[PDB]
Amino acid sequence: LPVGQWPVLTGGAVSLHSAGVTLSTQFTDFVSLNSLRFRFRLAVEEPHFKLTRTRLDRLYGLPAADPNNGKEYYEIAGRFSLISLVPSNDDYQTPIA
Amino acid sequence: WGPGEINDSTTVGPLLDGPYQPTTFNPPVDYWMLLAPTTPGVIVEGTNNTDRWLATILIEPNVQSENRTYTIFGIQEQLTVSNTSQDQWKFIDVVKTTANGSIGQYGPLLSSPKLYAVMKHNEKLYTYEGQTPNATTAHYSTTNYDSVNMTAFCDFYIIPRSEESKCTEYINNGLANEDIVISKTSLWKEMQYNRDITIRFKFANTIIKSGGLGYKWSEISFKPANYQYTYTRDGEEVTAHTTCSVNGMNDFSFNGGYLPTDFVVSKFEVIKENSYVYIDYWDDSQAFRNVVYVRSLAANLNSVMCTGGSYNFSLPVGQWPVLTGGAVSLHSAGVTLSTQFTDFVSLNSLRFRFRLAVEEPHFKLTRTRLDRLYGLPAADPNNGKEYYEIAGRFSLISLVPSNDDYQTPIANSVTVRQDLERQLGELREEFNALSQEIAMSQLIDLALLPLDMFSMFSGI
Amino acid sequence: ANEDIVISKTSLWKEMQYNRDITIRFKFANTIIKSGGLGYKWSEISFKPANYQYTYTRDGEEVTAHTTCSVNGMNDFSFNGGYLPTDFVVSKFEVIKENSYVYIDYWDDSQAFRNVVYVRSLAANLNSVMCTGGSYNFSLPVGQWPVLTGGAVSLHSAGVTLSTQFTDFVSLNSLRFRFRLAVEEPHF
Amino acid sequence: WGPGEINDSTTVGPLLDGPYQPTTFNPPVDYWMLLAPTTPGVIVEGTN
Repeated sequence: LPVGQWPVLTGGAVSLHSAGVTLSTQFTDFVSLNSLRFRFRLAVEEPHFKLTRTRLDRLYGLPAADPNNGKEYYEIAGRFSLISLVPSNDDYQTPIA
Repeated sequence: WGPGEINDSTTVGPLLDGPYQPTTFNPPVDYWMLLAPTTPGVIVEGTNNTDRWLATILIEPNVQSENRTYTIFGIQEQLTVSNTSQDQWKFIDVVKTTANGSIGQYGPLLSSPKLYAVMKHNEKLYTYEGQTPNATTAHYSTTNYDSVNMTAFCDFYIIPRSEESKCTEYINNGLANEDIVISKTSLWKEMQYNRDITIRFKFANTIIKSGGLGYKWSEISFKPANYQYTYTRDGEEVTAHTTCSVNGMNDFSFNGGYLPTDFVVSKFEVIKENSYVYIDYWDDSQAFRNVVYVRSLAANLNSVMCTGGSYNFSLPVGQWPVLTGGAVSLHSAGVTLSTQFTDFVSLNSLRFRFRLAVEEPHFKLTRTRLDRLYGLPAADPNNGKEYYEIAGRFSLISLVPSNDDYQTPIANSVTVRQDLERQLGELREEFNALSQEIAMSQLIDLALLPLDMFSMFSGI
Repeated sequence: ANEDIVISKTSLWKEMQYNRDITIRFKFANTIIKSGGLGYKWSEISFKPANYQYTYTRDGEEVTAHTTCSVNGMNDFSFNGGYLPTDFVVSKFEVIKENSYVYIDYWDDSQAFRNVVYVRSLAANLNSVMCTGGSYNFSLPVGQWPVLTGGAVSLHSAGVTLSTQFTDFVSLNSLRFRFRLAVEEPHF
Repeated sequence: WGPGEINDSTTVGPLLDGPYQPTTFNPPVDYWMLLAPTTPGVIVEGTN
């Protein structure tokens, strides 16, 4: 703040969980992409948000303060299963794209 | 927030000296001795006693050729009396090597304000010669140059060599009814806090000397002293920018004489119960930050014996006196929170009052005429020692603004989890069990009836 | 030590502005403390906290402010035609200068001045009115007295201070109206 | 309301007013002249 003590927007905790998937179409700086769309639901997590020197405590969710939290990224390690069709005039000569 | 306003005057006349009652002196190093000529005649007799027997003699204008009796060194001698003007006074400089040596007349010296300076630099005596405003410092140079003792008959001023320019000037010319809701209401609540505060305070002074020979001292005064210290508040060192002063002190005056060889203390400080020590911390701590709109405060502290030491004084002639004995004591007293307003904001000033009670011994000053002196000195309140330390508790009862639990989503809560649906197996067993009480006739009747989607679920 | 205790439960407050204009006026008074001499040797010349009680129609509302004025912050001077009891000796004379600070204390039973406990904000629109030096004539054991002439001063906002003295459960209520005083010609 | 306890100093003036250098000064009426001599010889001459 231009004067006085600065507030702290501290905390922030959530969890992302899997609830299905479909297909979508992202965009590249130059091209289109056959992109996959993973849709996720949320869950609150114990460590509260606190709004210091100010009138709110006992909040849960994700604030927009620093969602990167210095964490250069977040990761989800899992498996994905695709049953795809491919056009062949016979039982061989299978394409690759 | 931050140290508030403690109004203070300025040191008055730190380098200014004035008339000196006639006493035997010499031009002090880098200090012109201005004169106050009173009557026509020998004004100043500055003798080297070896080769310089100067006798500067005042001469009235309109007289340019006479033979007059001049009292030089106590002897009446017939001297040629003249002027180089009909409006200015001539100062014929009579130089001799004895009490009646060769009367050497020097000049001319025409000064309308009749002011001149005497000094001696680089083993050479500076004597003004010529007519004002162009009195050039001619040089008298004889063995033992800087040994001119001037026996005085007029009043003498001391002016530094650097202020010689001013000397030249003195040589040249002389000296409605509305109220409307702003914000909707808000809930507040009252809470008291407890803080075992430590107090480590070394109080600083502004010892400053006025003119003379270091013997004159303008303002030997304390000041708002700032430090920063670390106090294990709750076992937790909170840092405090510390500011200190005292107000209400008894302002006295010391006077040993009017010459440049006896004390002239412009304003000395003596303490009684007319004063309070005013003190403040500048920490940044939640319970502190709640100082806003306090209900009350209790500075429950232990009394402290505060004693001071002495100052050592710059005396180019002989040593300087010293203080002996004396004490005062401090007691935590009524807290005073002042709220300064800058156009949208309030500067904090938590002026803390400590009452002072003087106590034995007496503050005895060697080589003095005044008896029964009290009060800690501005000379050396710390004796070179360290800050006074006090461990005492403090109560902080205040009306905090704090929304306890409300004004929040009534669904906002850490979500308890689901209930795990009853497993297949016991489900199988229990449905197999229910087969017992089945009637037949009713079963066939029901089985003839056709149900439907709506008639599937609208019975549970 | 390390303990925190709540005293009272829920309670209500609301924010209120007041934009109300009130005239002010001033005279003063000087403590002429002589020394042990004839009178020419002036020990000290200070100000006596000037206390009156004035009463003013505030939009058809006559309210009496008990007024106490004081001055803190100043540059001091001294003058000495000598240090003997017949030529004039001023060991100290305060000369009003730009660094001069003034405290004004209003005492009002008025609901407004009643209302003022926990100030959220407080400002005062205070113009610079032309006040020059007086014409005081001195009192001496022999002969005549000097005379004062000239020296003007204008008024400037130096802030406002609310102050609470918690000696005990008794709450001494002082409000200090701070004033800077810039200097303008004529010369004094 | 009424107590304003800010007087940043207390003012005291002398009455004995310290020593003097020798000058032809008489005791004013109700102003004693105390003679502190530091040299032998004549101290006071009442001249009329």
